[PDB]
Amino acid sequence: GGMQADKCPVTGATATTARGDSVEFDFFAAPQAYRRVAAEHRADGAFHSSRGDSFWVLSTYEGICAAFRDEDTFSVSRERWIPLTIQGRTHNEWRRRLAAWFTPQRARDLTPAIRANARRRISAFVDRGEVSFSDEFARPYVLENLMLAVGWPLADLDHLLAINVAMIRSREAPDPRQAFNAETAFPALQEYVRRHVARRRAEPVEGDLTSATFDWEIDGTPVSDADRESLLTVLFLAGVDSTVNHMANGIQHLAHHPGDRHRFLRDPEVRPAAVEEFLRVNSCMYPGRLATREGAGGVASQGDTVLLPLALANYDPAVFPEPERVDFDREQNPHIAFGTGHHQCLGAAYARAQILTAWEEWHELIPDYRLPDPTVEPPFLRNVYDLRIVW
Ligand code: HEC
Repeated sequence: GGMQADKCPVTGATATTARGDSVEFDFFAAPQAYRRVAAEHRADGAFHSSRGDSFWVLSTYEGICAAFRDEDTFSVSRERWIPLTIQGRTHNEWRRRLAAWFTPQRARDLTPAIRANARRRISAFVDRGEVSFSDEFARPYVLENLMLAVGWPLADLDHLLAINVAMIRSREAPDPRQAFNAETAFPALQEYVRRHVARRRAEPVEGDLTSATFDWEIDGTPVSDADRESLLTVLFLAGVDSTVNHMANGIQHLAHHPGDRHRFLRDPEVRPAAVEEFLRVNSCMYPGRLATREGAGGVASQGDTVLLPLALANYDPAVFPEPERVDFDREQNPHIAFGTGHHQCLGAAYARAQILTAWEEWHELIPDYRLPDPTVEPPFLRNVYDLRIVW
């Protein structure tokens, strides 16, 4: 019968296959769970989940970066979302058209507005001594900033906020008093986007992103309404929650760790580096890719789904020594909280400006604050949560 199946017949070379059984791993898990499962099961840079359709999970910084940077091997095809699912020359064309609206210089141009927004909002609840940080401050703050950058009329903020919240709460028990719910939130967004395209088509506006797309060409022809609506939908879906939840996880840490709060308070020059360290620490996205050939990443088969969890890349101890430590003075922080390769976040400079500015204005008006029940170990904030801060 068989012997030494470990060894290639005839030549006898030892198989270099990744060493592990599949696990029944749920991709909808928290970063701490990704890291625990990875620690127990990763073999040669990956582990495999048999759950559902099944998928590979890469587990090293080097491997995850390499996959992000090799679109031919790790495809973004899924279903058409501009620009997330576009590749190659056409994707670069979309990014070229979009670039001017999201440059570092434009983020700086918008920072006085962002700052006025934060200061206005925080000043309005400083007398209360408490706030639900994300529901009442961070989410409408971030959405207001997004609407300013993309050109959605600010009179529509309450509407778009209600859609956003209905999406976040889509797995909660239904609330029959709500005008938007799990089933209607996305169609409501699509209808809003269609109305917005019609508004700007009837009356184009200088410096308005939607109005500019009417003159855009891609692949040598005018942009279609379908692609225009897709793009606007993606900007809404992409441009709020990750920023909000990075803001909330960072402020929750400072509320619980007086030494780090005092550093942030007394040392303005460290604040940009602190934002980058929190971006590393609180990363939780797991972008997926489709393996286009056998042996992708050395483990995947053609047609396999491969996840690239930032919670693993940004905690790789070969790159980030003592990775669980929040260290504002961390000497080497090449984190990929915004991804890497061609699809690297369009909004990274804007998100950085929003987070830093909000925390700056927060500490000007609320220098000292805490969590209300300090007998609870503060959880990682994601999905539906309520971050109460008191002062
Ligand atoms: C101003 C809008 C905007 C904001 C704000 C924003 N994003 Fe993005 N992000 C995008 C868009 C649009 C893309 C898709 C880019 C592409 O596919 O070429 C993207 C892509 C990404 C990707 C790459 C996904 C992949 O499949 O490769 C990551 C990671 C990411 N964003 C993380 C973040 C994080 C973390 C934050 C907040 C700290 C954030 N983004 C804030 C618009 C935004």
